[PDB]
Amino acid sequence: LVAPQNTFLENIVRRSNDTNFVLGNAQIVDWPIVYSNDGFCKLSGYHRAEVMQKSSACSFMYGELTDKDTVEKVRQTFENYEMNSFEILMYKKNRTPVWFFVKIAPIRNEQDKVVLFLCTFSDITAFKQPIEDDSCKGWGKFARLTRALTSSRGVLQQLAPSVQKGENVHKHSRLAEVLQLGSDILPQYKQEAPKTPPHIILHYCVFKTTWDWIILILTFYTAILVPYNVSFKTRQNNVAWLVVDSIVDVIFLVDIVLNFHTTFVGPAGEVISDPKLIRMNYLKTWFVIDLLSCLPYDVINAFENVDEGISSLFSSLKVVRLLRLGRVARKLDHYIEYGAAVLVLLVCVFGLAAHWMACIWYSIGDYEIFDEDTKTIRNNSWLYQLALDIGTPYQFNKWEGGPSKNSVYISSLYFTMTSLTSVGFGNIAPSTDIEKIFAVAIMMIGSLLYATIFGNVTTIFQQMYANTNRYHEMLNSVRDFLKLYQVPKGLSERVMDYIVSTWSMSRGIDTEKVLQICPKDMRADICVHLNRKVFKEHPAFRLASDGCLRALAMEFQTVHCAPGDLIYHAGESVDSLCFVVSGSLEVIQDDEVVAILGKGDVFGDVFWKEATLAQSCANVRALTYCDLHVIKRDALQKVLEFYTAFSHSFSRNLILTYNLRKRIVFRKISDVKREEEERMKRLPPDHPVRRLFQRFRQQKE
Amino acid sequence: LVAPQNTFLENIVRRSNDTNFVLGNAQIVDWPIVYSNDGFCKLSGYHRAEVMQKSSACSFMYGELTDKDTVEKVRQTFENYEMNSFEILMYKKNRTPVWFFVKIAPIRNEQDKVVLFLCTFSDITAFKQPIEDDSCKGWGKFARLTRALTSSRGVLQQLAPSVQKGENVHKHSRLAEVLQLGSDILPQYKQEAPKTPPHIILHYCVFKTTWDWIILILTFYTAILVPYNVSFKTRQNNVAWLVVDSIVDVIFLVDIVLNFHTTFVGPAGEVISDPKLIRMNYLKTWFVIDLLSCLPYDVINAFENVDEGISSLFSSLKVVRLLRLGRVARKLDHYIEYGAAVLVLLVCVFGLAAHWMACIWYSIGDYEIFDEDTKTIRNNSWLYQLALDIGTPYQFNKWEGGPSKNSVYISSLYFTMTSLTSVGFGNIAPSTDIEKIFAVAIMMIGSLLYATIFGNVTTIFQQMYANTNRYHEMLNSVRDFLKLYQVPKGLSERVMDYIVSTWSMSRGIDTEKVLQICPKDMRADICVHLNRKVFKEHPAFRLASDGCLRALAMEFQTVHCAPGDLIYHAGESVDSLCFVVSGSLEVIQDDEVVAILGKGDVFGDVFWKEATLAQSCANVRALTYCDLHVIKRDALQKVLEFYTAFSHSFSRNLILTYNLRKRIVFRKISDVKREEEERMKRLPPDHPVRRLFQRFRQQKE
Repeated sequence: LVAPQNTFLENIVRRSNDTNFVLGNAQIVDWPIVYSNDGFCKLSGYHRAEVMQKSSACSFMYGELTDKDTVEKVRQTFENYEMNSFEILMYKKNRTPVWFFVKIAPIRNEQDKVVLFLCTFSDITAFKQPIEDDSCKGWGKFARLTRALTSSRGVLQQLAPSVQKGENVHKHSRLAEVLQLGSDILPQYKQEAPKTPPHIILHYCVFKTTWDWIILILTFYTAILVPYNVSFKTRQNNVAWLVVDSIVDVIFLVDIVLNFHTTFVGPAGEVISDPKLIRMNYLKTWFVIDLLSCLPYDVINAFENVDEGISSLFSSLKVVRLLRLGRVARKLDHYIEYGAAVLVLLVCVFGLAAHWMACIWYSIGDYEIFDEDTKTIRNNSWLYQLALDIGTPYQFNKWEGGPSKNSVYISSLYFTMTSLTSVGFGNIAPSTDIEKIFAVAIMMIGSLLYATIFGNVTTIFQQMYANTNRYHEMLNSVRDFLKLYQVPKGLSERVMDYIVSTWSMSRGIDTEKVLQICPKDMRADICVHLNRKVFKEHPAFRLASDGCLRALAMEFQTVHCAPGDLIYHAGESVDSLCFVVSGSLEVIQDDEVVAILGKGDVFGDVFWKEATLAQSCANVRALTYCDLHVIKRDALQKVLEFYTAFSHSFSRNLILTYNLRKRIVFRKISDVKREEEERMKRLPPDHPVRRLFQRFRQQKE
Repeated sequence: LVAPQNTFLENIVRRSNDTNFVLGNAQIVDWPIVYSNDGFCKLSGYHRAEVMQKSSACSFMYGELTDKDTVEKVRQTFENYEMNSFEILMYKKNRTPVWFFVKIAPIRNEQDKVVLFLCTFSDITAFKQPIEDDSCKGWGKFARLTRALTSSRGVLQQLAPSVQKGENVHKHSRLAEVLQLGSDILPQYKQEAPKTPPHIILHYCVFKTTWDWIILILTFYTAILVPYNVSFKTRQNNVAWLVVDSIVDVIFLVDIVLNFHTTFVGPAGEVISDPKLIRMNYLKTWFVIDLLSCLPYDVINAFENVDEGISSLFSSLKVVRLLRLGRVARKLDHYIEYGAAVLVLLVCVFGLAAHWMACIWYSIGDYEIFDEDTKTIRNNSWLYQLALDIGTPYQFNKWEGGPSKNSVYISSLYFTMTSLTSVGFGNIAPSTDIEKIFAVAIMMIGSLLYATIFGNVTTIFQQMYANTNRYHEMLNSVRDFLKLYQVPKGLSERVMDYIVSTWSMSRGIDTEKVLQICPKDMRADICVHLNRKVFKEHPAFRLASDGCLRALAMEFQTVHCAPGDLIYHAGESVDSLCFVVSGSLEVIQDDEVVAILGKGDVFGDVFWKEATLAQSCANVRALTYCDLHVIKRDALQKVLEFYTAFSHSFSRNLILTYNLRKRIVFRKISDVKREEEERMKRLPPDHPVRRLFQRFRQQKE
């Protein structure tokens, strides 16, 4: 976990080595000071807050003895961007003059430009011509001046009292640290990556990734071949296996050496790349184990024809080559997390265990069958029962070969395989004490490993089907509720269809939760992108600043309306401007069509001007699958009143397509025709309606 | 579950035994009264509220007959801290004089000091010289005085009327209870631990813990050896087993005895340590069972050579030694909770059941094989089939020994093992009716136990992988959302990287939930520790009291910002002071660097002075992995206005590094150079811009 980060301050403070620095801007008139340091504030007496936003020429610290020639030099060097180091008397808060040495070194940028200046400071007050302005005593002023040069008097020039005429080297010693700032100028105020130290290969590189698989394949091959070779009485009539063994040893030794020069993930951190402790970590962790596993003890003895005693006993222990599984033990944490890879690992270890146990079974049978000097055939042993069953039984003149190795290995593997899988055909079965003990052990191991496999498979299935079961349960609950509360089909069908359709599109994701997971800036940018369709299109938003745009994108809400669904029923309070972005809607007023809205149109009421709620005067109905972007009145009013400059143009530029509060008046053709027909066929006691007419006239007046 | 608690009040009220006491302070002038009692208030007529904060010399209760000599005695004893008991006439609310006896006994402290006084009270009005001030009648006053001495007239001195001249012992009887207060003075007002009663060993001690494992090992050994010994016709040719059996019996009897003197966890409480019922609990729970299991019935009969009839029948029942599993039945609740220990327990019980069933199988075979007086060999039995298969078949001259016990036991164990593991090689198989019935039983038991093992393994795997599956599901949901809503890669990469990185560091812990779980004081202290980095460092907080410090630590929030993430975009409302504690940030104004912030710097606006919101005038961008401590404006204003004294120094001491509301003005070198170049190359109808200039001048005026 590493990101491209600007390492300006860290590198500069590490490389300063008990010095002081002030950063200045390079592209502004008079070069305002952009940063100061604790050492600078301590030496000058000026606080960082009161020294910020000051000219980098340090004119704020000038006085009587400052030289116009020095002013010219600093100005010309600043305007020329050249490395230089001056010494000029400077003035602190109390105006008391003290000698001073300076050095200026601007730093470039990755885009081939100069952005930041850097002026360093040094004190030579105790090692220059003594100058005083107003002090109680000359020696007192000298002591005061000397008390400020602790950095110079320290280990930087601690050998000065022990020697004489050291001024010829004190300046060089002081400037040596300052000249190192070019090393910290290498990032050049840019997103410099964490470059690795030389002769170290990152462990997430392509080469390392493709090497790990080869090392795993080779360790698998050696784990398979070692017990077979050690137990099945195989001969060395085939030389090429020795050559392949030698190449295997070479590859493993090369990997062992390469494990020194490779970064590793630190348990107490994230990434460690320090060669002074990487090698120590590897050596203390696994180097001894891998080296002892990676040496062919018998190879040298066989090549040199050593004595058949202690040397042969040492050589015969090549079973120790099996512990090469340290590589797999290391690697298994890379892919142990996957649900579906643990099953493959378990199947592979099942097969490997089957091979090992079959090899042990042959070893037991071969140790058992003969009776050594007793010359008894021991017809009890399975290795004789199989020789009788399969054909070519034993005979003597020396004893015959009986079964061949090719069939013997397959038979042993079949027996171990049936024992592990717990099928148990039993045509080959243990018969003596040692075989029976081994049988008890093998049944126990097989039962446990089978339990592990079954557990893993059940976990995979359950974690696969949990989500579908949850969805089905929710649907069943909704159906049961709707059946219980006697809701008719005309609404039940719509509810079930809406639930099914919304699940089909939204899948198992919650937009609110996804938004809340991310931080604030990510939330802002995601919302701005989601409402880009309205923002870029509608002309009323073309004069929006970043802050108001984000504050509006936070509140804008997207609503999907299916055809047939009403949005604003007649008489409902209207409190939300809504921009149509897709599909089309219509407005119905007194069971008639009075306007039709399409893409890029907004309908509602002018909230910031009306400042009151009104009843909706017409119904709005969906026609096609539309997308709406509604915004509540309160949030819009708050944002608009916060951004007065934005409002002064928003009010002028936003014109509503249809205003819901206002309603139109009109007459019907059928109504006027009926009125004319009635008039074609055309009160003294009408006191109540006379009073009604008088009241209506008074109200209209 | 016991904690170090001060048992002052509980012990003193238990030991008072129907008396009264008033606690007084020992390190304050005039010794204000720190606590009173119901008995004291009832007898004196003064309420606790109106008697608190009064001199411990009881001068508030003095009157005419109080003696200056008694005042001198009480003062000198109080200043000398000495045990003493006086009697002096005291005055109640109605001023009526009544005789009184007092005793003062200060109590020390664990730090070798005196902190609390203790003055006891007693009434001797009815047993002293009668004194009256103003009463209706002498006998009436006598009755009134006698009516107040019920505590003395009770069982404390109930034998006084039955005897004469009892005043010589009444004082001793009254003082005996008061003198016991030294026992309650033992805690000395300190965190006294709940010391155990003598001759009782706590059951969570090291000795008990290390003894439990030994008793479990020995019960396992006896459970393994008992059925083998009882069934396999083993002989006593090896004496040492009898000695080991004797030592086993001694150890178990010692454990049985030791179970009397050991505290046990009470089901209806937490810890019970009362010896008068601990022994009863053990006896009613398991003592009879353990004692009957822990006696070698046959040992005494064998040693004494008892008759081979009823005594031998009694002795032959040593199978009853098997019920020693009561210890494991008790103990299994200690380690039943662990998920990974139930598997080991199940494997052990599997092995033990296998051994038991193999022993039963041998018993059945040996009972079956021979036909008793019929002399029939019964070639059907497995114990003859095995003797034919393995070699050395039976022969007669008496009948031959056939197979040896060493092979017979292994064969029986192998048969039971295959039956239980459900492998079923079948080279040894039941052949008669009894064997077939036992086979049906053994298959059923094996199937059920195998089911239990598989269930346990599946539960372990699922509970191991649930968390990883949940994390993967959440990541997949976020990826699916981002794919659905067409967000570009430039934002998708950042979102996915943020989620992965935040999970990597935070693991599966929610800071808000962890905070909410704990109580209020723990929450406050945890928050104070979490913000210690700012609190101890920033000088503006060096004058903070406990209440304001906690009220600020409750609202301070920690924010981790990755490099490249913006915090305050230009034009956004600024409402939060934020202290930088690690890394470094920069402020960008008009695409330029104007200030740089490091460790121990704060940027925002002076809320308590401005009392209004302002638009941010510059962008702030992260450079390195930084930690921010932001605080909202409302909470800070509320706390500051609550703590006026704290505010009067906070405003003076807090100086902002960069003020976002304030914005600096400047010119660019390129801009001024271009302006000069344009000027080097250098209106009557300009009425609109003349009007613009006039309006600008009017606005500036």
